[PDB]
Amino acid sequence: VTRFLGPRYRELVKNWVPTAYTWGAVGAVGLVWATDWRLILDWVPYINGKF
Amino acid sequence: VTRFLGPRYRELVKNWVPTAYTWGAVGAVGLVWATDWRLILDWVPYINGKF
Amino acid sequence: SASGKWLDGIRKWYYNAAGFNKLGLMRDDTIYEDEDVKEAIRRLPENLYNDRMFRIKRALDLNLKHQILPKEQWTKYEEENFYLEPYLKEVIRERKEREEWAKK
Amino acid sequence: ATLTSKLYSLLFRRTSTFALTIIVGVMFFERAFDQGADAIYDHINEGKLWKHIKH
Amino acid sequence: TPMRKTNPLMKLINHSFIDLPTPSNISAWWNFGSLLGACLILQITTGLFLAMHYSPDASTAFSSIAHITRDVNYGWIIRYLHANGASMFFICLFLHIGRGLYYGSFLYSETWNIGIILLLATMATAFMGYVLPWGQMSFWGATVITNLLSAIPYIGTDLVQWIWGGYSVDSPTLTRFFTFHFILPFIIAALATLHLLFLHETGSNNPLGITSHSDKITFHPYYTIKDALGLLLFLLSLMTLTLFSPDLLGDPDNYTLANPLNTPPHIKPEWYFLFAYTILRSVPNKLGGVLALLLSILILAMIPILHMSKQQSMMFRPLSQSLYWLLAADLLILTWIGGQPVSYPFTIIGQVASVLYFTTILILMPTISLIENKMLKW
Amino acid sequence: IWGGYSVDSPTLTRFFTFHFILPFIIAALATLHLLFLHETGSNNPLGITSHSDKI
Amino acid sequence: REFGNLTRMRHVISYSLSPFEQRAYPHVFTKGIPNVLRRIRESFFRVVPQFVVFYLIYTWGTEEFERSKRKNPAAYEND
Amino acid sequence: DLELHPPSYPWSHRGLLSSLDHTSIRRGFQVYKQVCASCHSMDFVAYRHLVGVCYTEDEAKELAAEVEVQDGPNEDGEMFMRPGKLFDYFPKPYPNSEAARAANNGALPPDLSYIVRARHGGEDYVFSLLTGYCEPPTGVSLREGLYFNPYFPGQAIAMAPPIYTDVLEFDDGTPATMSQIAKDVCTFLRWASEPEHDHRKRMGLKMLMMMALLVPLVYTIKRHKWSVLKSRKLAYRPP
Amino acid sequence: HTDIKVPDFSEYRRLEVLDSTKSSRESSEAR
Amino acid sequence: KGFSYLVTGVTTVGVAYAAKNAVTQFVSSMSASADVLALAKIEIKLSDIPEGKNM
Ligand code: HEC
Ligand code: HEM
Ligand code: HEM
Ligand code: HEM
Repeated sequence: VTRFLGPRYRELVKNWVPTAYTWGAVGAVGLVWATDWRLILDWVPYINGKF
Repeated sequence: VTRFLGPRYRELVKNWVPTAYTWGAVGAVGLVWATDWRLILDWVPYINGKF
Repeated sequence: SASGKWLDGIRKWYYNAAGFNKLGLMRDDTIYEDEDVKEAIRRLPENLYNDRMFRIKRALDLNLKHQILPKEQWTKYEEENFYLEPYLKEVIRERKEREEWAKK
Repeated sequence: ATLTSKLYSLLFRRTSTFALTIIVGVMFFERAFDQGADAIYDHINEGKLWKHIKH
Repeated sequence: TPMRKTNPLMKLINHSFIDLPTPSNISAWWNFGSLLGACLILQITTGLFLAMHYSPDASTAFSSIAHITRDVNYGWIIRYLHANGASMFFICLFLHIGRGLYYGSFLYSETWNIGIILLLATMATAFMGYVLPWGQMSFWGATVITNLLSAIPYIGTDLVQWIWGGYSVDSPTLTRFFTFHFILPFIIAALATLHLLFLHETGSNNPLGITSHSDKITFHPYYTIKDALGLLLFLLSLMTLTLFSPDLLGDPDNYTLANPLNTPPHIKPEWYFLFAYTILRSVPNKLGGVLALLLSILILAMIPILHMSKQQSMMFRPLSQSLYWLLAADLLILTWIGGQPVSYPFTIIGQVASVLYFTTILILMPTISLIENKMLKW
Repeated sequence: IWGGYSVDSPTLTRFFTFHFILPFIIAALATLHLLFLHETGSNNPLGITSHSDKI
Repeated sequence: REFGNLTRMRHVISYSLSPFEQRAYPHVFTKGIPNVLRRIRESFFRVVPQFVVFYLIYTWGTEEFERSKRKNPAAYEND
Repeated sequence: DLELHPPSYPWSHRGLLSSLDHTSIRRGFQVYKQVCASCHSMDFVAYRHLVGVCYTEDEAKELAAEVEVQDGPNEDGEMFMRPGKLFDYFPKPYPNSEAARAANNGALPPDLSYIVRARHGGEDYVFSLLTGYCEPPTGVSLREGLYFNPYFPGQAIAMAPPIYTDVLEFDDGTPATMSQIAKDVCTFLRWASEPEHDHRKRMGLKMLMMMALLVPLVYTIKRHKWSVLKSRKLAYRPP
Repeated sequence: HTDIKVPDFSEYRRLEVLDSTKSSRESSEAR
Repeated sequence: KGFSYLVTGVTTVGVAYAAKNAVTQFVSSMSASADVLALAKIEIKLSDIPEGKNM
């Protein structure tokens, strides 16, 4: 952990933050789609077939 | 099979015949004992008692 | 009692309590062999490397037969030599230098 | 000439003969050990086991 | 070249078993991997023969077990071997984990993680198998353990009911558990094959905790007979358990047909779960207790990261040795209290024991390791 | 095999257990199948060694 | 990973005897029993005390649980 | 207050190689027929299981034929009564649990097929339960349908004292003392719980002898194989 | 190369028959 | 490359749809059956007076 405390690792994290956010969105939307949560799938304009 | 048709193969078979007979006896007695074959175990002395 | 040499006394007690004396092993023979220790061993002079191999092999042989080296042949705390410490310190220092360069 | 040496020279030299001796010994030992264990257990519980009551 | 080096199957067998370089100084504690394999084989065979007569229905499971023990010829011995063999499996598993912890064998990180997965699979397998008899203990322990998953904040009840196959433990739950109990041991065997595969990359460790490349030995002419002797001793202990004290480790409550209405006064899981049971009783919060149990099992994953000592083995670390034996005594305390009911002394001693169990392997062990490192001037 | 004098519940339960166990034995035997195939590699329709055009 | 190339050892000579030449139980009483005794002596003072503490805790807990359920003279004496 | 701990009685079969006294098993089965069978059931014990333990096959058939049982539907789809065969299980006193509760003041008499193994203390408990039926202590009260029994966990059991001296006449002719009756019943219940008791003891003795033969031999084999390493001496000869 | 003599193993050797008429082959056969 | 990636993406979309349908069907099969579900809320208890204790 001590070796990772440096400017280069901060730059690396800044570079990979968009990728991490995109993968987190992928995981979240995939979970919502797979489980049909409907807590969240009610807000979406379409996909309101859960009457 | 043609290659095996030679005098020294016959000599080898003669050499290994006692081994084959001993292993056949081992297998036969093991089969008789494991299954407790009454038909054959009715002749061996001291075992006939167990029926 | 606590007047400095008390620390040396407790260190001697711990050294005797640890059983690698009974197998004729030096303290640097007991160190876990990770990458740094592997390279430090590789950097040892051939005579030191050979002495270490026998001391360890003899210890393994004694442990296999659940026996113990005679009390006379036990490694002595005062007599012990830390042959691997300089090489291990050098390897660790080089690794830390590389890591510090990397983080920069 | 010890008995063990004679047995080794006669039966133990060839491993197939060793296995044959092992199997024959297995048969006889099974019979004798089973008989002895049954006798011991019956003697310990002579008055309890049904076999005697049946008579 | 011998046949071992020609046929690929013979290649694998010779490389991994016949001619595997293993340390010569290996002690009896390394004999428990072969013992665990033998336990797995025995459990598979015995459970197969048991299931040949077992009907997994809530209305017929108890009657089927009674038919197995009374009517099936040599059915009692098979069932007893399966029960006491599960008990011996957990004994050997605990001793294997203890050896791995003591001799720094956890440094094989991948092997350690595969072993943790194996332990979890075996715990689940044994739990469902104990549910299978459908006795009072089986039914109520199953209900408790399955309701443990209701602690999950959002999907708690849905998950529990999905596992149940209904609104409460009943025949669909029993059939689910029977099928899972059948499948799981083969998965355990595959995980054990991965265990051995990851172990072979580095090779077995030795009590000294020092590389033994100098004194490696072939396995066939030495450890084969040493393991055979170990298997003979294990079979002797198992046959003593199944032939003289068949109900020594059992609870005289699985012989009453499970009624979902009345609950026995002293409901406890099988002994190898008792420590875990105590953990649940230790934490006043339900979710806190569930999390504490999960940590109690999964802290083995955090053990390698807490290794702060310069020596792999503990035989040269007297202070860590005393701490390890204190941890073992603490585990015995946890098991004993899990056996005992909830009252004034047992609850407080169990809470203290749980706290000590968590602190020793999370705080005391690294501090003692650092102190020993300082005491050795390096 | 029947578990009695005719096919009945004993036979069905035995068959169920064998049917449960056997596919995993088939999977292990298929792993052996692939292991023995690996030594020489797959064959091609032409029937000629394809070491020149491996992929 | 085969036995051919594992490590480099130099001029380490070992003498071994055939299993049939030697006896399976040498030094049973001259060395074996004293060796087992010294091993037990070494491990005793590091293993036993923890289990002695466990036994003390077990006995005290059982006795206290027994005492807790056999009490209350004064609880009915005031009546 | 937690129930009294039953005192370990010196049962004849409690030994490592001891066996159940089959005369006692027969007497206990007789008491089960006379007294227990009125209200307690044995669903897992047939009129066989007795051919090899106490009664002969013909004697077991004669015993089974005494009680008639319902048989499968004949022509017209009607169930009828049958004299009773070996494969029939022991008669069930009540058609269902509800009838048992109605006939026993709301209490269900447990199945006795596993009662010894189903209770802590085993047969030792059951005997005590049949033995101790003291009057209620000063300061305790209970309903009419319940009787005080110190060994029962609630101290208030719904079973009236089922056995007493001369309640039944033993075929053997031993004095039908309530203590003797209770001991015989407990022996029979232990046999019902563990019909493999004698066979288990016999196999245990055989395997004990087998291990006594094998363990020293296998240990000697291991020592013989390992002696080469255990006795090998190594020397270090640097140049 | 010449100072390398096997250390004494007599304490581990079996109690070989002292009859001295039993040939080495016969003693090996017995063991 | 965009056209090729579009083909791959539509294929993956179809595969994901089919996979979710299959997984949900199997998981729901593991859920409560129709017969168990029926006898869940329909049943209504009709309780009498059981003295003055817990029944
Ligand atoms: C109806 C008359 C009656 C007869 C006669 C009778 N029992 Fe019981 N028995 C009961 C009832 C009712 C219970 C359960 C009472 C309760 O649970 O409150 C019971 C309980 C028991 C118990 C203890 C169960 C427990 O939960 O502790 C045993 C053991 C037992 N019976 C066996 C016997 C034996 C042995 C006899 C000897 C002939 C016998 N029974 C005769 C009615 C009877
Ligand atoms: C069914 C369960 C298991 C099986 C079949 C199994 C099998 C084996 C076997 C055969 C070995 C060979 C070495 C030896 O016997 O000691 C071994 C080693 C090992 N096992 Fe397991 N094991 C199981 C469970 C576990 C568990 C629960 C853990 C840890 C929590 C674990 C961790 C290890 C480790 C670290 C080693 C390395 C041995 C060494 O360092 O020499 N295993 N296992
Ligand atoms: C990982 C190894 C296994 C363990 C630890 C295990 C454990 C258990 C346990 C503890 C029981 C309850 C025993 C009792 O209280 O009576 C049980 C029962 C059972 N097990 Fe297993 N088991 C294993 C493997 C298997 C396998 C492979 C099968 C295959 C069919 C199986 C089938 C059964 C059956 C049918 C029962 C119910 C009969 C009985 O209760 O004895 N088990 N198991
Ligand atoms: C569960 C049954 C089986 C499984 C899972 C299985 C699996 C496989 C697989 C994956 C291959 C790779 C090459 C290919 O896919 O064509 C293969 C090849 C082969 N299989 Fe099987 N197989 C099975 C049954 C059989 C049977 C019944 C036979 C013969 C009677 C057989 C003989 C062969 C042979 C000769 C090859 C060599 C192919 C080549 O040289 O290109 N297999 N098997």
